[PDB]
Amino acid sequence: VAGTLRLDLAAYRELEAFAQFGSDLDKATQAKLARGARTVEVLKQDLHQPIPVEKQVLIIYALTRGFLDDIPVEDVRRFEKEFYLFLDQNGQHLLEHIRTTKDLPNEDDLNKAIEAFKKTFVVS
Amino acid sequence: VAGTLRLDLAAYRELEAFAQFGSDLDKATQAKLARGARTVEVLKQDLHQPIPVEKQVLIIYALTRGFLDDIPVEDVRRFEKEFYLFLDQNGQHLLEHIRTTKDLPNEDDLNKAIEAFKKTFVVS
Amino acid sequence: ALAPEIVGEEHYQVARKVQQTLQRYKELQDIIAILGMDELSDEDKLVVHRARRIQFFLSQNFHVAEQFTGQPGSYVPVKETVRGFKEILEGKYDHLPEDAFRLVGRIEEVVEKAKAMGV
Amino acid sequence: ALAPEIVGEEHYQVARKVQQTLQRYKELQDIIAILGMDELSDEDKLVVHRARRIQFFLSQNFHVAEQFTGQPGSYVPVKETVRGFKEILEGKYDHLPEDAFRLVGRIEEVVEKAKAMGV
Amino acid sequence: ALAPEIVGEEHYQVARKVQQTLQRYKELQDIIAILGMDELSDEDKLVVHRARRIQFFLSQNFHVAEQFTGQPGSYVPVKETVRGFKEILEGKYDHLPEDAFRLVGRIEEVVEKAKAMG
Amino acid sequence: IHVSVVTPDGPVYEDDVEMVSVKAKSGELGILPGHIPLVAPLEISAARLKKGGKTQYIAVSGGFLEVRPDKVTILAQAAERAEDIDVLRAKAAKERAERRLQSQQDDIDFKRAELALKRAMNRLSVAEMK
Amino acid sequence: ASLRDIKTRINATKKTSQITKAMEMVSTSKLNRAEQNAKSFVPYMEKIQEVVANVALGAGGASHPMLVSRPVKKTGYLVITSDRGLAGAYNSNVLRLVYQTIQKRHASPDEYAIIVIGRVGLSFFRKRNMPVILDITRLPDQPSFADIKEIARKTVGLFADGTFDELYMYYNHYVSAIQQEVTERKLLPLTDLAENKQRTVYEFEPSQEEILDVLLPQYAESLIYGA
Ligand SMILES: Nc1ncnc2c1ncn2[C@@H]1O[C@H](COP(=O)(O)OP(=O)(O)OP(=O)(O)O)[C@@H](O)[C@H]1O
Repeated sequence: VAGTLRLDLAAYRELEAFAQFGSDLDKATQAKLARGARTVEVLKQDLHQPIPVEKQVLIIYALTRGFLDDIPVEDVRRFEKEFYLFLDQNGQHLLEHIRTTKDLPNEDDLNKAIEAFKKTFVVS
Repeated sequence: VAGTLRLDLAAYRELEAFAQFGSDLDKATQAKLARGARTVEVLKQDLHQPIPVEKQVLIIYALTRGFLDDIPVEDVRRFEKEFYLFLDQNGQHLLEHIRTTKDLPNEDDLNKAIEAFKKTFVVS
Repeated sequence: ALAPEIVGEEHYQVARKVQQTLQRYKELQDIIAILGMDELSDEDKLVVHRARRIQFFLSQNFHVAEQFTGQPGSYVPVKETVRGFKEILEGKYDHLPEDAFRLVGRIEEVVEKAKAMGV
Repeated sequence: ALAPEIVGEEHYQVARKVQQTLQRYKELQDIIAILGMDELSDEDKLVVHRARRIQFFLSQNFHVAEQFTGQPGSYVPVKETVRGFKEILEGKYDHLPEDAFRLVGRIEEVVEKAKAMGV
Repeated sequence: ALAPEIVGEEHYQVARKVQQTLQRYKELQDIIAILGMDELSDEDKLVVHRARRIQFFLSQNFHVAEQFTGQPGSYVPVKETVRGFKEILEGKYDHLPEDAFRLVGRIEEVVEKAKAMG
Repeated sequence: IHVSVVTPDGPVYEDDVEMVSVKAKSGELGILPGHIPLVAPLEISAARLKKGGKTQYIAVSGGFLEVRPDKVTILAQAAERAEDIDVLRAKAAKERAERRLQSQQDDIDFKRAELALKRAMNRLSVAEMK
Repeated sequence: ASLRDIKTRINATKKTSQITKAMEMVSTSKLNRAEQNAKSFVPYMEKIQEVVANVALGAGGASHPMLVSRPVKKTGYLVITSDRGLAGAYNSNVLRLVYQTIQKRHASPDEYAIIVIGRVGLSFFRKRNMPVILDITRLPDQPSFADIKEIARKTVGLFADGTFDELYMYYNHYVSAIQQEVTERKLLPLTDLAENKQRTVYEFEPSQEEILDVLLPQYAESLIYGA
């Protein structure tokens, strides 16, 4: 899920430094800037709030597969909170499979669960 | 000859910042800038190819008297090489005179010789 | 060993052109940061746009770096390198996205990555 | 001691927001020093506009300094200063001149000083 | 040493005014280079005209420079220097040619060279 | 009488001539050397001038003419002298406006295409009449 | 410490200073050329003022859509900005004045329409999704009448068709080389047209109605060009 995250984030930092020097931006640059901002918002974390890797992988997967492309940057923290709360009830078998086999579940189930959570998720 | 070369090279160095615009007086942003670019091309040299002092004087003379103002800048380095071989065929009395007396030849004689070569030279 | 009689005149010319384009790009990095990209001349915009492509294409995916990259890695001959760099300098690939030139190998991989990106 | 459970959630949030705005203003300084305000984006214009006022409001008139300036000086409580900074951050005083925020406390004194100056 | 307690009030005033005019001429260089000698107000043209005279009159022919030019050279007293610079500042010799003020030491040699020229 | 033509980009001048011959929607129009002042708009045409012995003819577009026993003026949007025919460009302009009429709502609409053709044909033809 | 940093910083600042100096000299030359063009334009505007005032004044003025006040339901705004930044508050002053005037006079978007000259104004207006009608960008540094004749004529035709009832225009006025101030002017209708130097006796060779019909669009276009 996250082999390329560090390189992509460094490239996004360089691109944000450079493209700050002009407003006439391309579609690809706009998409990369949006993705980088969302990733930076995702990586924030509070104090003394450990998170299991079986949930870290799920949230990073949801981020990197484009399911976060429409949430405003100010709502990502609450989105993650609600997602963990929803995973604590629905999709518990996903967590069991990840914890047991240390591998991603079937990608169809991931998409179904993420869409089901997004339908009940409401923008503030 | 070399006295005028110092002036033109200094002026081109002085007015380097204006090379981007080209939106001012012919003298200020066209005449000096074009001449300076020619000078930089002539001063270039290859490996292990010393030039006799008699041939150095003439090529600098051609630049400083405005005989290279029509040749494109990209074509200057080729103009120099062919000019040297032309001198070995027709400018023998010119090359000899500088060697024997260490003084510039009569300008009328060398003006025709320089002008005659420009006729046989093909612009790249 | 970087001499015309050792590597070839075309190789020497390509190397020198790449070096001078990158040197020219390095000088604009200071004025750009506080004068914006627009205030440059049209030709300098072009040299910046091509130098970005050169700089991003100079990277390569290593076989050893599989752990850090997730990609198998590639091996490319000198002829392919020089031909690709000559084409990039001549501007045959100015339309391709900037991000598509990094960690690729050959220009065939560059264009395939650009196509997979949707261009 | 600046922890959410030691000072309270409102205090913690206000302090963090103030520090964030001041950090952004500190970042903008190099560009400000050359090109001035005239090249900044709309958001950064507001950031500077509020950071100046926050920075000035951070000052105070001490009792001891009365021998230097003749101003009596003031003593402000934690709740009052937190409320004032929250009001400034919400944008309730963007119409006042920046000189009104200097060397006063309790925010009502800022309003009174602006009125005395003729706003 | 350039203080009224040493050289005198007249000397100090002359020196200060000369330096001010020279600084103004130095400032006008950019507009002169851009728009030429024209496109100048009355005071601009007058100050340039006087400053060129002052700058050329600052030149002097040395005794040593005879090996280069053949001119005998001169020893100009400070009184004569101050009087001549004050007279030039007043505009008395505004009609003389520029090159008449070059390399001729004392003031009367300026008008002598001007008369020799015409 | 003295005749002057003024254009926003710059005046185009002429010396005193005997008579001025102009065409207008009023019909057959011709000024007097000491004429009573009046105003008369002009179409895309040429203004015919006649000095003693030598005559001159100047193109005009968007003209507004004012007369006075001393001065005669043409408030011209565009005015070109006899030697400034520029026939080859006007010849291309005739074609340039030709297709625009036959093109439905072209890049430059009929509000100029209609005027361009009558402008181009005059610039092509009505000049050099000396 | 950070000796290399300081040296690189110094070099970058020196190059920036040189570039800005060159830009200043170029701006000075182009300003001189612009002043020359304005001096060229002045006499045509003088004669047009005289003719327009002489024709309009008197009992012959009568009524005309470009001459008399129509009932006001809409309002057109023509704003002129630059295409390149680094000009200071040259665009900010105009945009802020226009924004405040709109916010005071009108509340609904249907009450007004905007015509924008300049690349800067486009972004400013479409950032807030304000109404926009037509635009022209990337004019020559020394524009001529042919560059804006089409847009001026189109705006006049829009006024004539009744697309909007009154037209306003905002631009910076060059009072001096140091100070430039924004101004607001009303184009159509030609209200408060002051008196001429003297009342005329120009005989209306065609119908004076046709005189007005020809004259008024040219007058508006000339005013736009001068602004
Ligand atoms: N061939 C020409 N003959 C006369 N004047 C010309 C010619 N070409 C350009 N001009 C001048 O150039 C200016 C602009 O021309 P104008 O606005 O009248 O449109 P135009 O030349 O008909 O346009 P188009 O480019 O569509 O042919 C005017 O001052 C006009 O006199």
